[PDB]
Amino acid sequence: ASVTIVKPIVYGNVARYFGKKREEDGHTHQWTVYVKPYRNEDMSAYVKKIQFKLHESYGNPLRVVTKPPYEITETGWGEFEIIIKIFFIDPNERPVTLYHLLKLFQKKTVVSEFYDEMIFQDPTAMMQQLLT
Repeated sequence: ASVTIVKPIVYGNVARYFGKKREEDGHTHQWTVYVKPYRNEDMSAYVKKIQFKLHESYGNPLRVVTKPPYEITETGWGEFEIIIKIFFIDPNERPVTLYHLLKLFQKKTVVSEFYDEMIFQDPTAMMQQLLT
């Protein structure tokens, strides 16, 4: 590519352990799954929406966030892969797909966070402007 623009991100989840297993639904944790820029920037300048695909056991498993912060807070008992799909304002830009294993146990606070880079190769002039 003649122009390469790299936007570093971090993604993953935090989990907060209840005293013990909740009687009503057996949930043990509140958790937040998220994507955020690696350093201070407003991704919403160039991100259209971020989808979070949860386990089939959630009644509403496809969650969508269009305004920062790009995060979903839920309760649960299970650890499973969440698919994070980042769509851009430029329809010419392929979405970014991330995969994250939700982590609840290592203990009152658990953080599972990873680094990645969204790489834009020869974007349109309009997307290059939004990115820079």
